[PDB]
Amino acid sequence: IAGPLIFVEKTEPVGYNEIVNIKMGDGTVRRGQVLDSSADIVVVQVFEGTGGDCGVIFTGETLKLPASVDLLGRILSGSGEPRDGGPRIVPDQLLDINGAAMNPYARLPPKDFIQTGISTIDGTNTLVRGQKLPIFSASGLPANEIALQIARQASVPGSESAFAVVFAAMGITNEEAQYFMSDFEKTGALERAVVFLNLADDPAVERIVTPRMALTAAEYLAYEHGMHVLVILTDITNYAEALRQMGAARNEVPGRRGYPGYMYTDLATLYERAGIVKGAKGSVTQIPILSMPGDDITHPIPDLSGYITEGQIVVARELHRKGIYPPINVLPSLSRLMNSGIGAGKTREDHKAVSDQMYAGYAEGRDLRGLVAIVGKEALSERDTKFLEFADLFEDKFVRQGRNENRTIEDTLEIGWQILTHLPENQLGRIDNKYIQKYHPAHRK
Amino acid sequence: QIAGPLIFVEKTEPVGYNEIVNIKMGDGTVRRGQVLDSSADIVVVQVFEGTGGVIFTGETLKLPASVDLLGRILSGSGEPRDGGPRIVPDQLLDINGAAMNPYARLPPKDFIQTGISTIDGTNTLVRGQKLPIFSASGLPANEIALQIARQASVPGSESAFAVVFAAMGITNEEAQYFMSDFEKTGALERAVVFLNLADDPAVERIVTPRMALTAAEYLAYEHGMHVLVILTDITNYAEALRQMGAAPGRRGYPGYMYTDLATLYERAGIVKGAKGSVTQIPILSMPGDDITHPIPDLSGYITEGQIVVARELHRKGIYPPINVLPSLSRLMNSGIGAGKTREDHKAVSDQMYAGYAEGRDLRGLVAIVGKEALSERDTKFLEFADLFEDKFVRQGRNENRTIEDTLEIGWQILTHLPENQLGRIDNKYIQKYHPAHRKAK
Ligand SMILES: NCCc1ccc(S(=O)(=O)F)cc1
Ligand SMILES: [Cl-]
Ligand SMILES: [Cl-]
Repeated sequence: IAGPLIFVEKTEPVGYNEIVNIKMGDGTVRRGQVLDSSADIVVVQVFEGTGGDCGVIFTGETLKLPASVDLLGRILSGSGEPRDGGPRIVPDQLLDINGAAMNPYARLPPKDFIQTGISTIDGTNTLVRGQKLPIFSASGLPANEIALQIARQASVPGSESAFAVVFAAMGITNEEAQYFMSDFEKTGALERAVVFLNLADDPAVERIVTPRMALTAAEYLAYEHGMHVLVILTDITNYAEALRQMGAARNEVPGRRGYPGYMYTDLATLYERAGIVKGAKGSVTQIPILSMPGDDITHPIPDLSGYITEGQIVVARELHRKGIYPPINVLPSLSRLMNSGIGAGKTREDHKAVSDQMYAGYAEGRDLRGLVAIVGKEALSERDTKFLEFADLFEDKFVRQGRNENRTIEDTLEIGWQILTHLPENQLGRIDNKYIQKYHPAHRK
Repeated sequence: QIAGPLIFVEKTEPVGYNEIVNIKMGDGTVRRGQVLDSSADIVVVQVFEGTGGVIFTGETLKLPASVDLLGRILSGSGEPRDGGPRIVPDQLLDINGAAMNPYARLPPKDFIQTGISTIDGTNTLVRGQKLPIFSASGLPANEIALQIARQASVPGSESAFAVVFAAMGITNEEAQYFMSDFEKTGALERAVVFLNLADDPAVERIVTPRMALTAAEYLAYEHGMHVLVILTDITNYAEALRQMGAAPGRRGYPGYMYTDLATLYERAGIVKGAKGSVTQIPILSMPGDDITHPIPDLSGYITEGQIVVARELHRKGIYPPINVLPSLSRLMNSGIGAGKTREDHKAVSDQMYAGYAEGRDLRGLVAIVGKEALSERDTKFLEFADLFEDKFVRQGRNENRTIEDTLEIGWQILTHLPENQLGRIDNKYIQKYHPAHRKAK
């Protein structure tokens, strides 16, 4: 009665709303209606149970991920076909992609540390295994540089489980695709990744399948192979631009009669797919890139805010215009699950205190940039001038890091302590005295 | 070619573009700067580095400050818009923020009841906080801002409460509607309302929030009030900065904008003496067409949380369409609990948020496996997300819910979940407040 969308291998032309029978990955059958198609893929909306044309009807099989540990090291299209000049994947298992396969997720909360090597993530809004932590951006800002840098650098310090990356790019140019391929190959980051690249001019249905192939590969490696898998998806806004024109959505208006029910829940079929996996040896973590579209009036898309429930990393033009990379502004950024990923045994015991203190000092110094403008630099107190200066040091030393610079959390906390020495010790009101004596550079060892 | 911070000066003598001038500061020192632009009555000066100081020496632009600002509707330059007399000042206060430092070195802290459950309940506004409403084109952020202006209060505070409502670049039809709403409801009697119209001079648009914040400072510090300042909309303020001294040069916003915004968002907090406070709720609207209105980086204003106005809920016909999941108030814990709201508040908030996030993920699961494949337990959480949106998020335009009202709606919809699944609620609160256990007193 208009349920789930599934994705089917196309073997003949089909018409809109054509009734079809589909053999699922688990061997059962479904009846449904065609919504749209590319050369090789059909999007079908399933009926529950029996019926919801009826004699001489198309029978098809679902589109599958060829799942194997040998996905690692390969660069594929959005449909899973090679782009790297290698042979097609030889599967251990053929899995449906819409999220129904495996039932992999545990009812356990996300928890341990993922070291991205980027101080403004690991330091102040830590990524934890099983989390969904979007990077929020806008045209012109280097969100894909950050995504690619995390793909090269990320690890799970101390874990007994192997680590893998799934990197899925949607709607990208040829030059972007060549650049991402080059990057993965030259750095050796490819050996632990599966890369799915969908181009702007590839079929829109292929773009819609892209994150499902990627999430299914991640779930397979996490659950069947006990891995912590980090899924980078770029750009969910480009996905949404294909979705709003696919199938039953075409020239229909959100909020109006004729807009199809599945458009309100499609994005949740992506964001639901993250978490610790059963057995607790592996996990699926997502870092989706959400770029602010500049065209809400002309191209209404489903609301992206459903993707934002466990925090956000905010890319700020102010910092970009100052010449700083990564231009992440930690103050509007948040990781709701950070405390589950930090402290003794995970990062270091002083982690929360240092993050809290850097955060508070930076927010105060940024407000003092306003006060300086209101009263003049020479009217600021000594103490306030220290905080004003601290916000510069924060931006120039802690936020700023090289594209190729992979900071351990120790590196990150040490830079944090060094800049914190600019503040008067009696002004560190978020840091327990135990930690000042043990870790502050004036008391250390 | 526009470098330093903007200071506003009373036009007392004719000035020229780029003229070098001194500005007299509230303590008798002077700063030096250069004329950037001017209207007939207000000069915009860019100040130089300098410090304390024959050429023009200008006076800062002043707010005519009196408790009799309350009940008045004024332009962005403070002139009457309500057919009343010009304000008779007890004090003339520099609007640039420099003659009086009312702020204490104290964190924001007690409760402001907006009467809107999706703020009070889950993302509480506290006194001294800056809590932006993040909106986008075609969403009802100004309805929400007006409803907060009508409803907000500080329950049990010994300090009286006031509102300052400042609207920038608005239409005549919007201005009439806001004036009508404040008049008819009586919300005007405790408010100072500053209305800048789209076609008023752009210089008055950038003075508008400075007039507003100076009025709030004056009431809060010199009259011991909690003042709530609602500023709508910082994107239109940014658009006016794209003007100052140009007829304009290229696409983006001026580089000094980020420091200029800080002169607005620094002006919030508890005031010295701790019997008053300035709280801000700025509306930050993303433009609907970035070709003609590029997207500004207003993230400098987002350091203590934000309230997210969401298209999904608006498309589903729910007012207020606030999505609690991406919303946050970083200072909420300072505003809630025994003696402020009610002891169970944090628990009920944590439980509703966890139950709604779970229910919303389960809408994704239904769209994968079909509704009939969901477990009976999962179905309760699915249904909970519907109850949360239809009973808790949804409320009338004029429905003013006490925090008690909000927490009781919360308990009623929480009864739909299995009691054993309430992992965020202390067994003591379940025994005392859960409708299945609570005793009639
Ligand atoms: N028209 C904007 C520039 C400008 C510059 C100077 C003045 S005046 O107040 O000195 F007559 C007025 C306007
Ligand atoms: Cl900007
Ligand atoms: Cl939507």
